[PDB]
Amino acid sequence: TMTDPIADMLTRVRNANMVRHEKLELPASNIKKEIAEILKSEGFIKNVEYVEDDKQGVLRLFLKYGQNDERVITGLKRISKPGLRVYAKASEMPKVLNGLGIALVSTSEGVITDKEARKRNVGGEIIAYVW
Amino acid sequence: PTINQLVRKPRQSKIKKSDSPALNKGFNSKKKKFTDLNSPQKRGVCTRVGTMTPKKPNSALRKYARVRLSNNIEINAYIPGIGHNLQEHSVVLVRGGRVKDLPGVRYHIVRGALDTSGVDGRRQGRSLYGTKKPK
RNA sequence: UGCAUUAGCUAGUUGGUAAGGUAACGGCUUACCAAGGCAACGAUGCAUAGCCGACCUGAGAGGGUGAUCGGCCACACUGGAACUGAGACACGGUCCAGACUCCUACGGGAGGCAGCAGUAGGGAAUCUUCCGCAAUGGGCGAAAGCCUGACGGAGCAACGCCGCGUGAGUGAUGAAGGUCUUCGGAUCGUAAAACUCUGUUAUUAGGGAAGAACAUAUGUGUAAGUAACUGUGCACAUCUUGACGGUACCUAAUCAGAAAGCCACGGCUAACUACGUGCCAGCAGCCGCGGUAAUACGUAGGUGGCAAGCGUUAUCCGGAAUUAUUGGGCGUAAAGCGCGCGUAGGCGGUUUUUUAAGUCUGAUGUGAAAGCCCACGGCUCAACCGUGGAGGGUCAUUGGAAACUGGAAAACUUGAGUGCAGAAGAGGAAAGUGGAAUUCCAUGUGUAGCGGUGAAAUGCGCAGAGAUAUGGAGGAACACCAGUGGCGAAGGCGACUUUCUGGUCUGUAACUGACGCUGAUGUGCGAAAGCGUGGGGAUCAAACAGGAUUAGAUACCCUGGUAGUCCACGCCGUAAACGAUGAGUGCUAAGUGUUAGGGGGUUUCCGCCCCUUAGUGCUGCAGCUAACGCAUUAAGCACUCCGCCUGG
RNA sequence: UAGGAGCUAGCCGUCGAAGGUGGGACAAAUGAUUGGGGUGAAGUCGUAACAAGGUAGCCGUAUCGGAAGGUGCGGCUGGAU
Repeated sequence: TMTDPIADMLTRVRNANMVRHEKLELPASNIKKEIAEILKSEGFIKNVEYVEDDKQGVLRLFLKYGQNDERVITGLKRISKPGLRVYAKASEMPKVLNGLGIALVSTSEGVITDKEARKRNVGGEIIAYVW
Repeated sequence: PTINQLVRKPRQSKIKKSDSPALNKGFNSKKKKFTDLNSPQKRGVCTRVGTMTPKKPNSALRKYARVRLSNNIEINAYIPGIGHNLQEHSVVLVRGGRVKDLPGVRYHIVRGALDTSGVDGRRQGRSLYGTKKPK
């Protein structure tokens, strides 16, 4: 159900930030935590705290929100399943919403990121529409 | 509806019903064929006018027309105008329209085609005809 | 090719080896190969087909677009054999069938519109049995020629327009002008006569003219020059040339000259109120009006929106994304499944890691017209034409490499699969708990209406109908356990001792590694009305009887009673089976008392307090739709599938 | 004599549009034929249902009905009393 934490856990989190619940948990991962690490570095939240267990353990979350009790989590989504993924390459990739959007990241040629490849001509990957 | 198991049928819009069988009909008389080629030139024959013993309350005293053009095929149409020579054996042409205070009737018969009368009672709507087109 | 209210398709078949023959190559036929091969990739078969651009155009997405118009196939009286031109089944080739045509003097001969016009014809539409090769064109031909019905032209045209079109306002507002009068002079009006300003288009009459040049046409002679001047190219240059032009350009000849209609005068239709107009005629678009006060029917001087102007007809779209990845939902509304149970699948949770195959190719040769950027020329503006760059910045061509993947090596675990109490079990069934009045009363009787009933008669009434019990039996048929409870695929599931306690079920869950929902498979039934045997008229029960309301039955009424009712052998695929609301991962402030199963404290005297979930209900946050109203358990929220329908 | 093999003159099997035969399929007229709806005052029936439509009852459902209507058995609220 959690291809993305924004898939099913957001059912909890979208209210949890309405009620200022600024810390939560997540399945253990390295790319999933990486993208949230990008977002917390951008300053969405405080920080991606780390895993307690090894295999699908609880990565801690620590969700800061807007000082005005605002939330710019404008939807993030994916379709991963054995049967649905990208057997397919960002040797070129464009952007949407004039660079405000920043979201999921997955490929294989040479390490940059979604927003860290906006200028490369070997781009990244964007899903969300932030503004 | 899904997308990946939607490959067996796309998620799309819908289709058309029947509309005006006479506007776009033809006829091939070679081998009892029945054709269609989308022309306003399709004909009939001048038969009838009347009604029958009511059940519903629609009040109107105006001319009915089972009345049509050269080659016979039975329809239900309208004869516009009061002065008319449409009793039997007439040929005409037809266009569309409905003037108010007329129940449900929705076509016409053009004036002065082969075998009909002309328009008399309207003198302020004067300068029509648009093609042989002076002032 | 598209299409199952077109499905099981096919048989030297499934197209190598040997013989054969295509410039090439074969089951193309033959000695061998398997019944194979083809499959709801809807093969088979039906329908259809010359194909692209073409246009219009939805916000972009990008697309439907063939008439023309361009390109690319096939056919040229149909057909069949052969010949053939290198190739032909030949737009104007033989034999022909065929078919008709004509001829016939009969003896036999053939013809032969799909070149392009018009012929009969038609139409809304195709000109005109149009011009000539003038030019250009090409096939054969030095030279030269023709075909031209190629080519270009001549007419046709709001099919659709276009510039000019309608030029001058000054002095009496009244020199003259009248929809609507209990008229005031304003008045369609310094408009108006007569023209301030004038001489374009307007017709015009010819000087006429360009265009009218291209193509050779002449040896003077050059190049090829062959042994060399030469025939052709041609420096000469003899000056041609219209399918068009004594017309254009021009004098200005010309004069305020030779050139403008719509629904209405209806709210929305802005076009004024009126009369014959009294829902009549009839104008009549959303909708009207009209009935003695029509604005409106009819009519009108103006009169309105734009002018070669006026309204429609078939197509697409604006309208209206009211047609939805982009840009629809499905309770009611356009739509959400008695149902659930199921294989492929769609999607089921992943945590690491390698490739460069795709995830705005690098940069360029690089790009279809009415259609990728600008420059253009002509267009009376236009009407419409074309031209170059940009050739793109759009394909090809070169690239290899994240934090997904296809591929490659590991494991993990929520969506999957292995203890437990077995509580309730009505899941759905397996043995017991082992039988009466109502049917006669034989013991015994005692009576007229029991009755059917609104009230009554019928049925029942004399063994004396209904009667009595030790006694004399059974015909259809075995209500505890009582709240907002437990189960099945459902219809549904009810006596209990029991069953499997299957399964729910919560406390433990002892554990390998995605092992599931919906969905090809397939799963079963679904209640009754009715449903294929004894019962069954025993009860109930239609029908009948027989009764009658108050001023009405045979009906509300029904015993006798027609079946039927009903159980020991066959079910349908229907109910308000309704959740009008399909079934997986999880929440939506949450609360709520509680069945189950647990942790328990306190143990109570089996109870008070806390955590608890499948639910149980109750409300209640968000959300929800128009509101009905739904909601921690949808009529919400983010990841699964299903089907429905976007007019009915 | 080509007589041998040969092809035309002669004999053994082939398809051919063609040609005409045959039973189905579709039609179209329609038959002194013939079923569904609508339609035009509904004269036919009460306002039958909507005010418990005059009696809340309903849904599958024997049932007859020129037409609004009715009686049988399983699930139901879509109800004033």
